[PDB]
Amino acid sequence: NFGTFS
Amino acid sequence: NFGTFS
Amino acid sequence: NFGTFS
Amino acid sequence: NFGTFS
Amino acid sequence: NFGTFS
Amino acid sequence: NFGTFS
Amino acid sequence: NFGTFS
Amino acid sequence: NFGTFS
Amino acid sequence: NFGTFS
Amino acid sequence: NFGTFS
Repeated sequence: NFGTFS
Repeated sequence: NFGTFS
Repeated sequence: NFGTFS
Repeated sequence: NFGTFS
Repeated sequence: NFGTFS
Repeated sequence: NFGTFS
Repeated sequence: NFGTFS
Repeated sequence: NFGTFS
Repeated sequence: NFGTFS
Repeated sequence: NFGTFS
């Protein structure tokens, strides 16, 4: 993942 | 994923 | 991962 | 990982 | 890891 | 911009 | 900008 | 900028 | 800037 | 800057 939010 | 929100 | 938030 | 937050 | 936070 | 290509 | 390409 | 390419 | 390429 | 390339 790159630049993800969880 | 790139630039995702969960 | 690069630049991710969890 | 590079530049990640957890 | 490089430049990571946990 | 977020997630754009130019 | 976040996650952009130019 | 965060996670950008130029 | 954080995690950028130029 | 943090974790940047130029």
